[PDB]
Amino acid sequence: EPYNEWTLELLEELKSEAVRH
Repeated sequence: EPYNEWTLELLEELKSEAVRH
């Protein structure tokens, strides 16, 4: 489950955007 840390941290950038808007 190496991708899990890649996608999770990847969405962390989407949450900031959602949190940004």
